[PDB]
Amino acid sequence: QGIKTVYASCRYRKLNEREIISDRYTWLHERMLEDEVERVLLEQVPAGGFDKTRPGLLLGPST
Amino acid sequence: PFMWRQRAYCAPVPSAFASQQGVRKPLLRSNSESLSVFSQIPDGLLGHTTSVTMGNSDIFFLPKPSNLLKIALPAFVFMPNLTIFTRAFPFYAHTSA
Amino acid sequence: KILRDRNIGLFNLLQHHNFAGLSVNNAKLSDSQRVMWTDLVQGKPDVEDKLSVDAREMKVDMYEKLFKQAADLENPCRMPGVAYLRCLRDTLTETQSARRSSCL
Amino acid sequence: SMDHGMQYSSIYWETSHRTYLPFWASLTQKFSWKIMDDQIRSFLRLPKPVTTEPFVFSSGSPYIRRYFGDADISVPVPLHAPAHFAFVPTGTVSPWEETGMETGPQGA
Amino acid sequence: SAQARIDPQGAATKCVKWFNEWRQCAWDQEKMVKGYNYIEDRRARKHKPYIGAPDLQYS
Amino acid sequence: VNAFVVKHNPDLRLQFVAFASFIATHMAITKEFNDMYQRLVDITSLLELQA
Amino acid sequence: AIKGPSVPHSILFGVGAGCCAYAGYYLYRAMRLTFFDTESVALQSRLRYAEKQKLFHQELDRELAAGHIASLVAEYDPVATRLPFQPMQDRYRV
Amino acid sequence: DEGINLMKCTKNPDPSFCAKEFVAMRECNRPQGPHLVLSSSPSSPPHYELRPEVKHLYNVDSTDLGSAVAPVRSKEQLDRVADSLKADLNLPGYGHIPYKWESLRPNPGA
Amino acid sequence: ARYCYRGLDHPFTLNEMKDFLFKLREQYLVNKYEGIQFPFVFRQFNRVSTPGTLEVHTSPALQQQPHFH
Amino acid sequence: NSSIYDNRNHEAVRHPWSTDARTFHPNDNPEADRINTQYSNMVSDSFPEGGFSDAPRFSS
Amino acid sequence: NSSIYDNRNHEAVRHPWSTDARTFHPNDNPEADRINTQYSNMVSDSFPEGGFSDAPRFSS
Ligand SMILES: CCCCCCCCCCCCCCCCCC(=O)OC[C@H](COP(=O)([O-])OCC(O)COP(=O)([O-])OC[C@@H](COC(=O)CCCCCCCCCCCCCCCCC)OC(=O)CCCCCCCCCCCCCCCCC)OC(=O)CCCCCCCCCCCCCCCCC
Ligand SMILES: CCCCCCCCCCCCCCCCCC(=O)OC[C@H](COP(=O)([O-])OCC(O)COP(=O)([O-])OC[C@@H](COC(=O)CCCCCCCCCCCCCCCCC)OC(=O)CCCCCCCCCCCCCCCCC)OC(=O)CCCCCCCCCCCCCCCCC
Ligand SMILES: CCCCCCCCCCCCCCCCCC(=O)OC[C@H](COP(=O)([O-])OCC(O)COP(=O)([O-])OC[C@@H](COC(=O)CCCCCCCCCCCCCCCCC)OC(=O)CCCCCCCCCCCCCCCCC)OC(=O)CCCCCCCCCCCCCCCCC
Ligand SMILES: CCCCCCCC/C=C/CCCCCCCC(=O)OC[C@H](COP(=O)(O)OCCN)OC(=O)CCCCCCC/C=C/CCCCCCCC
Ligand SMILES: CCCCCCCCCCCCO[C@@H]1O[C@H](CO)[C@@H](O[C@H]2O[C@H](CO)[C@@H](O)[C@H](O)[C@H]2O)[C@H](O)[C@H]1O
Repeated sequence: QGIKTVYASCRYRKLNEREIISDRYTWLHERMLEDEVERVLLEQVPAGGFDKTRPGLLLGPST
Repeated sequence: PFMWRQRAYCAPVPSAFASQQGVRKPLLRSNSESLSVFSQIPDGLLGHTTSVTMGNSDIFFLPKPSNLLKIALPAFVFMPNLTIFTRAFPFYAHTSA
Repeated sequence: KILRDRNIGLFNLLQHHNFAGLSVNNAKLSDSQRVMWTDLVQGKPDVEDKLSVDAREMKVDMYEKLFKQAADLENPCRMPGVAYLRCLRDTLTETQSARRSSCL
Repeated sequence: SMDHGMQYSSIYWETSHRTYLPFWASLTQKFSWKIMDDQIRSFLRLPKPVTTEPFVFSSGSPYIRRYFGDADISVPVPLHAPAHFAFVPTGTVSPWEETGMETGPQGA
Repeated sequence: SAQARIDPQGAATKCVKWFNEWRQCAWDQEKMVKGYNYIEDRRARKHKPYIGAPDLQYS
Repeated sequence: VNAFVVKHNPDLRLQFVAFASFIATHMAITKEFNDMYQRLVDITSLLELQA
Repeated sequence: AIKGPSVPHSILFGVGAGCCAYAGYYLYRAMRLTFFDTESVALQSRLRYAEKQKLFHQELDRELAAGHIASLVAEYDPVATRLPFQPMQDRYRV
Repeated sequence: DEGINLMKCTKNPDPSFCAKEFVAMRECNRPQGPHLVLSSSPSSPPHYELRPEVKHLYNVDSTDLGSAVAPVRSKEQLDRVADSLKADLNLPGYGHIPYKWESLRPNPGA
Repeated sequence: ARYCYRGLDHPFTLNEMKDFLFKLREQYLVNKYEGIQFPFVFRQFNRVSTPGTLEVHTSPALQQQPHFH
Repeated sequence: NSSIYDNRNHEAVRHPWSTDARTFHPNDNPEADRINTQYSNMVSDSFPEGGFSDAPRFSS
Repeated sequence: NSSIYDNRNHEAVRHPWSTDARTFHPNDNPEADRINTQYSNMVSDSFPEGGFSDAPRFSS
């Protein structure tokens, strides 16, 4: 049991390292996809950007 | 997400309706966070509290004065004798002597 | 007086929690969020052929998350919106020209 | 009229209920191996937990750890000021008004 | 059924259990969609209380 | 071990003194570690109170 | 007190015994953690899992509360902000 | 450079498990530029910093989001934090012991 | 013991959640009000602090609620 | 009010308007045979079918 | 309400109309020197000079 436990300790250490790095790579993958989507979206912004002063849609009178 | 005025557990806290408050605390919080333990409190010492051990305290000592006694005493049989009639044990174990 | 006070309080609360409605009158928005919301309100949500299929999936997931947080089950437009985005998920591996006929 | 209250119920020990405490129990004291383990890990350069890193990769939105005087005691705090959205028209509802009494489509 | 239109607090007292179960199912689905798992430790020395007892296997 | 002990503590009174000093040192070091862990636990309790 | 058989010498002896006992404890735990532990790794993994779970539940609750507040945009009337005999402001999202 | 450094690090990893490399790559790959960066210092501890032009997207009073390394264990810091929390709570009743096991020792048990 | 060593992601039912919050409330009250005791928190101790001139009066009768008939 | 951890338990709820304080009493000791076990007859044990008598008529 | 043989003691009096429930608190621990011992300064220890804040404005 002691031999098995020594081997298992080594294996578990390596596995913990691999698991952490794998989860972080998955995180990075998702964030890079989000960045690609944002890069495509910024092309649809009109020239000069948005008029942040006014409402985009004016949906009623102001009398 | 269907009955908002009737489901108060899934509603924001009254500090959220108030419009007034390095990193700041969040402005919006639900009452459904009451159903979680480690929502607001931290998870510190979460897996290390079942590791604080204390030993037992029983002492197995009792003086044995046999000079006081001169008669034998009865004693239990704890297990059946398998060193004798081993082959027949399943066949006679159900009987009474 | 009571209505004025109540509605100013609502406006200040919504400004505090950074809300945006059908009248896009919020300056603190990200340009990407604003484009997405204006697509959902005014334009046509659609995935571009420039993107890779994974990024198309991500865009559709973003649309669905945003729209489901915005519209509740009592909302009438929820079912049509979810159906259209489900059709986009069905037709990710396609061009816009072929996707229009099916999602129109 | 709540603080410094009087004894309201009696205190007692039922006959022959056990106590499980020996006579040296007052000299007994507790101990945890956690401090020693931390020192040994730091000295031998053993694998650290990710709670030593303030950034949080366990979600898509940005979180930063806030520490209470020690790396063992932390809470993640979100950084985004989240934008919220409502696919709702304004001024279409007056809940204080009873609508079953008014004549019209909204009332029906 | 509990008439939450007229007794909302009384009805929420009855229905928050199903809200809690939905809250659990949400995470169980997210963790099945996004593969989230953990390193399970080796089996304990006294996993079985008695040698003749069966150790019913659980997923 | 018995040789090393009797060489330095040949008499009963000295043996008792050494035993008591050993006990006190053990208790003191345990108290140091316990104080550290107690400070951590106190912080967690204070955060529970804050909640 | 340094060498001779004396009460200070015995006190020093007991102190040394205590420190050697704790050195032995240090050795025991060092060898255990270096060669005889998987519980730390398993618990670390489980705690990372718990963090993910926590943040998921947090975000979900926040979304639900946000939907509750979004249900009030229908009640919001920006015309009531108007002052009598004055024009309406685009500040309140016409 | 960020991609190459990340690839090199993840095969011979740091006790940090390459977290700074990961976040650096994530912030470089943004279109308009990094929102979050690591401040360059003569001071010993580095800090996480937020750009000003994206400060309105984050719930922060300032740009300093704190140190990029966790605190070091210290009795004094723990005492300080506990005292601050006690002062903020202001609860009369903390430390009150209504019954103590009768003993010559001041703290029986602990 | 249920989460980290048995593998249960949801260890506490609604009852256990209520018990946890009950104990949290009791801790808060015990630290807020000095000397609080049984009727408000499950706790009994003998060495109590009394004013010095302790008056003893009868409780008022229970409030008459309106009822039909 | 219902909870035993409320001081005004089994007391009528207080409103801004004047309201009759005679309370609905649930069936705590029902008979053994409750021949109609439909929802129609069961709901009367916990709520009044016509609603509560605490409604306002606002002057403004 | 004032009497200890009342259950709602030190609680505001209930009226048909809505009224602020913050109560007038008499001076229970007055200072030793009360330089003005005229009725003007004494009455403030048991009543408010401007009257109580529980008055109605009836809609009808
Ligand atoms: C009818 C049936 C017949 C059939 C039998 C069937 C049964 C068969 C199965 C067997 C039974 C199993 C049943 C299940 C067991 C589970 C129940 C259980 O164990 O716990 C229950 C029960 C529950 O207690 P608890 O509240 O739960 O607390 C549990 C604690 O863990 C433990 O409690 P504690 O730790 O608090 O109590 C220990 C106690 C007692 O501790 C001890 O006694 C330790 C043992 C030492 C014994 C040897 C010393 C003898 C000395 C004798 C000399 C006296 C002078 C001579 C005078 C002669 C003239 C009379 O401590 C003290 O009182 C203080 C003493 C401190 C000093 C002791 C150490 C120094 C020893 C040297 C003395 C020097 C003094 C110097 C003073 C300083 C001066 C500078 O446990 C106990 O109470 C333990 C003590 C019980 C003692 C019983 C008293 C009767 C003993 C005689 C038994 C019969 C004798 C038979 C003949 C043989 C003798 C002649
Ligand atoms: C009136 C009489 C006068 C009295 C005088 C008293 C004052 C004089 C000083 C004596 C004071 C008594 C000290 C008692 C021990 C400390 C107190 C205590 O027990 O606390 C509980 C505490 C329990 O630890 P825990 O982790 O919290 O929980 C334990 C559970 O078992 C954890 O559960 P688990 O699932 O993790 O299981 C893990 C377990 C797993 O264990 C196993 O798997 C099997 C264990 C090994 C079995 C053997 C297999 C063969 C391989 C090993 C080879 C060993 C033999 C060498 C063979 C050579 C050929 C290869 O690991 C162990 O527990 C190993 C324990 C360490 C055993 C090895 C240490 C050396 C033993 C010899 C010491 C003799 C002292 C004599 C004192 C004189 C008394 C008159 O004990 C310890 O901290 C471990 C002891 C570490 C060593 C301390 C040594 C320094 C302190 C004593 C000073 C004197 C030593 C002088 C050196 C002598 C040369 C050897
Ligand atoms: C006739 C028999 C002989 C009578 C004498 C027996 C007693 C000898 C001891 C006397 C000295 C006691 C100390 C007094 C100073 C004040 C302290 C104190 O009071 O606290 C102890 C205790 C109160 O505890 P407390 O209120 O919590 O105070 C703080 C703690 O106690 C203390 O703080 P802590 O909790 O932090 O300390 C914990 C720890 C600290 O201490 C320790 O850890 C170690 C202690 C054990 C030391 C071991 C010995 C050292 C050995 C070293 C040498 C080894 C090698 C050589 C020897 C090898 C062995 C062969 O352990 C202890 O302190 C245990 C204390 C043991 C108490 C005495 C237990 C015996 C109870 C009375 C038995 C009566 C027998 C029947 C009488 C029949 C007569 C008709 O009070 C008593 O023990 C009362 C003793 C009264 C003696 C009564 C004598 C009978 C007289 C007849 C009267 C008739 C009316 C009686 C009713 C029924 C009649 C039919
Ligand atoms: C308060 C000041 C104390 C000053 C010293 C005065 C003498 C008091 C002595 C009382 C205890 C003497 C026991 C001797 C054995 C001690 C061995 C020991 O300490 O090992 C530790 C060990 C516990 O280890 P763990 O907590 O599981 O883990 C530790 C890992 N760090 O200690 C114990 O178990 C203590 C309890 C067992 C001993 C009890 C023996 C019965 C007591 C009778 C003897 C007491 C005599 C002392 C009284 C004074 C007059 C002689
Ligand atoms: C001054 C001299 C000091 C000498 C120091 C001596 C060091 C002795 C250290 C032995 C520690 C072994 O510790 C113990 O070993 C066994 C296997 O061997 C481990 O393994 C055991 O339990 C775990 C699960 O609980 C599993 O691996 C498995 O079920 C079982 O084999 C234990 O988890 C561990 O608690």
